[PDB]
Amino acid sequence: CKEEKQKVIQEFARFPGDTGSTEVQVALLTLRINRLSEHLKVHKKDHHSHRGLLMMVGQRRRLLRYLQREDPERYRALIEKLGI
RNA sequence: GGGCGGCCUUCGGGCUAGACGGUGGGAGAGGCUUCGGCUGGUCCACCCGUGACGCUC
Repeated sequence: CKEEKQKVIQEFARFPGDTGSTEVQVALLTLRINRLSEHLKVHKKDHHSHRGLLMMVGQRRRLLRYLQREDPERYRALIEKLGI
C-alpha cells in the first residue's frame, strides 16, 4: 500500500510533503472505509471487522465536522472531490 | 444534542506538550475464510504532517 496509500496522499495533499492534513486524513479514511466494505461483502460473517468500519465512518465524520466548521472552502471542495 | 476540555495573545491572532495522520517497528491464542487468504483492534519510535480536530453521556 506504500504505493496505493501514497498515491492518494499525493492526490489529496495540500503541498509537497503533506501527510497529515485534514484532507489527506479523510482521503485515507475514505480509501480505508471502502476497501473494508468491499471485504465485508465476501466475508459477511465477520461482524467483528464490521466494528472497525463503524469507527472510521465516525472518525471521518468528526474530522469533516471540524473542517466544515473551520474552513468551508477547503471543506466543500473535499466533499465534492469525493462525496458524502 | 448535553457536560467537560492544551499553551501564548495587546484578542486581531500564534503555537504543539494532547488527538489524528505519514514512516518504521512489537504481540503464543481479534474475525471471516471458497484454508490458496482477506480483514479489525492493539502497544512503541520518530520528534515527518495537521493543528485541540479532544474527552465524556
